[PDB]
Amino acid sequence: KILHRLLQD
Amino acid sequence: KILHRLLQD
Amino acid sequence: SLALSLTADQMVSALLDAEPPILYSEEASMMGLLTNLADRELVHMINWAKRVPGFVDLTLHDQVHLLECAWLEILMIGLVWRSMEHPGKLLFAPNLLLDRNQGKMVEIFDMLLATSSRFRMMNLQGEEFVCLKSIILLNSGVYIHRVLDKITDTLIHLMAKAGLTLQQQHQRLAQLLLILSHIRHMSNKGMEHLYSMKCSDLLLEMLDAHR
Amino acid sequence: LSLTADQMVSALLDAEPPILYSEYDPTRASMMGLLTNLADRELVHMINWAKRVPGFVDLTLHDQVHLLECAWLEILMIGLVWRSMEHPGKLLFAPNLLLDRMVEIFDMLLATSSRFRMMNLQGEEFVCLKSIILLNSGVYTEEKDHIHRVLDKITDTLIHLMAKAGLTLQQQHQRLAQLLLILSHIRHMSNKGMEHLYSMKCKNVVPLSDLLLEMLDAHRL
Ligand SMILES: CCCCn1nc(-c2ccc(O)cc2O)c2cccc(C(F)(F)F)c21
Ligand SMILES: CCCCn1nc(-c2ccc(O)cc2O)c2cccc(C(F)(F)F)c21
Repeated sequence: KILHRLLQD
Repeated sequence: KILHRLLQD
Repeated sequence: SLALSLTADQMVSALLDAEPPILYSEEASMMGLLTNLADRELVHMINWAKRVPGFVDLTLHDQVHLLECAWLEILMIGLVWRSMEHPGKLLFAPNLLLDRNQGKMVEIFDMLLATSSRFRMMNLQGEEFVCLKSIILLNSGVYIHRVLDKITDTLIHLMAKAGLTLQQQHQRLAQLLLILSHIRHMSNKGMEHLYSMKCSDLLLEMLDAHR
Repeated sequence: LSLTADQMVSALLDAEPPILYSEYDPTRASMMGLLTNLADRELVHMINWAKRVPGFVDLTLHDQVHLLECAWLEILMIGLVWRSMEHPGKLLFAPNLLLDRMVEIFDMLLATSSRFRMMNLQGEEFVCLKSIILLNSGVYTEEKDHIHRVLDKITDTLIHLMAKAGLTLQQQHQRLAQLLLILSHIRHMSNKGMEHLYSMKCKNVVPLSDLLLEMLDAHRL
């Protein structure tokens, strides 16, 4: 899940 | 168009 | 014109007495019911719209555009209004109440649900509801200015009389108007559903107008 | 929630994302490639801007994803229209990509931008609206209660700005309404956008990025 990851970062 | 008609009377 | 010459109380009157009646109902079964109900409510909507101050001041061609654009929004805000008192279900007609266990749409069924419960918590009043509905008619296809400003005053007028403070007045306004964005959303999604069922001539001409 | 109206303002403006360039070659599907490519690249900035919106961090990752999934195109579009002001009859997708009149979508964008112009929309007002769209787009689709209070707080800000602008109360009320009413049309433009963006996939002529497709699949169609 790209959007989830980049938000985690 | 039916809407044309209904809007008149 | 005329609308701009109306006081807040008159504006509320005009609208309250333009209110269409609540009609009674009669996958293939449920939708035949909604389309049949919807089709009959359209006739009442057309004549109600004309009783909305400022609408008559529009050319026939402009009047046809706003209705083609907003009708499903008009139907939906009415449905959600009827469904306030019935948490968990939607009241299309006094004899037609449906739960999400039948909508299987189901996602749209839910959005309409959440929308109705939102009106409940806000304790949305009838006068507020009639204002919101006239707003959807005039604003949705607008892309009216001074007519819309008037209803705003009317809404604030209503809240003030309700005893709300200066701050409370402007955030209830905000909250209320924000829900029109969601109703615009539900309408567009719904219009897609109506289109797949088509893969009455009036409802077909209404759908085509949007696509 | 602790922020003063001015703090919120200043906080939003310093969180503002940059205006990216397209790969438009003022030499030589084409433009559409430029649009989706540009959008994808802006998304990365939108994410880190969204986290700099007061209240957004307080939400669970799960809710934040849904909110961005719902609002991304509404956010891009209002950004575009803001830029596209003082550019009567043209859309400024990028400093290097200024266009004249899916043409319907373009015309609605044109109309919208024109409104902010005639309204004399201000930068502080712009960042409030954008923060609203992010918090309101998918709030309906004890964490929402928390969104409304923030939404109420952003509303107190807008008013504050209008009060400072010298507008009478009736004027703040009316101006506040106009702006919010405009968000409804931005919702409509988004919905239509998603539809065309969906055709382009099944068209497989347009080049969608993996992130753009994941966004599109959240919205379903
Ligand atoms: C699960 C959600 C169903 C969507 N929906 N709702 C109505 C409707 C009818 C009468 C009324 O007073 C208010 C309403 O919202 C409706 C009419 C025709 C077609 C559709 C559909 F295809 F989108 F489901 C409708
Ligand atoms: C006439 C324009 C068509 C709609 N549209 N607009 C953008 C866009 C891109 C970047 C930005 O800063 C703001 C924007 O509004 C866009 C991105 C991807 C796909 C679509 C489409 F498929 F709906 F056309 C877009």
